[PDB]
Amino acid sequence: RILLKILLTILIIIALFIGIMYFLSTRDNVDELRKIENKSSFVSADNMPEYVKGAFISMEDERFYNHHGFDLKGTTRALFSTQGGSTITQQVVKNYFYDNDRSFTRKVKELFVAHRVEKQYNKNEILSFYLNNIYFGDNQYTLEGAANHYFGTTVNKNSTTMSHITVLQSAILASKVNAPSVYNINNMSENFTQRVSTNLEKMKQQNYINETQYQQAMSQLNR
Ligand SMILES: [Mg+2]
Repeated sequence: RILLKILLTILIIIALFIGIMYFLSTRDNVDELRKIENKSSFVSADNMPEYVKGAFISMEDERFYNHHGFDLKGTTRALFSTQGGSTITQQVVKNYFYDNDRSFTRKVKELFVAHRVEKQYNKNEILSFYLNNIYFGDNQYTLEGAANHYFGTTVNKNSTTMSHITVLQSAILASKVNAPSVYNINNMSENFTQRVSTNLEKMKQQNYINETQYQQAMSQLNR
């Protein structure tokens, strides 16, 4: 009975470690996320055109609405298995709280917190937290701030005061979020335009846009 007393002491130390991690993640109070809706330029996802929401979903988390914070498939491909690996929920937790570090223990507590926001918030609210708290360069942390700043367009579908964000622009912004900081929307390199091209194929292949919109976007991309 030697191999069971060691398999046990190990199985418990991990469960003990995992238990502590929970308490560390607690909290980390997800109620805090509502503070994002106070931003001067906050626009909720439900008030954005569908291709805009889809520029981000197809690029970052194509099964966004299906999961409960953790995407197994996307996280296996992501496990250094030759567009991952964090779900939009995980990125929301990372951006709001762990604005600083990226350690293994932070990655485990990040999982606990993510589960908690999925529990507390609906998918639309979570998508709104995401789009309103990511870095798009030039000190822009909101999609609308970004859209205004780079293009002078808006992402509020209801808006009538400002021109509407194009398919290309939605794809530039979505591509920028996890692009290397070197990618500069003010002066796009070939690697950047290649990246958005991919974002566009995905939008088309997932039917957030049709062939026509896509071709028009690609065309605009190449001037
Ligand atoms: Mg994941």
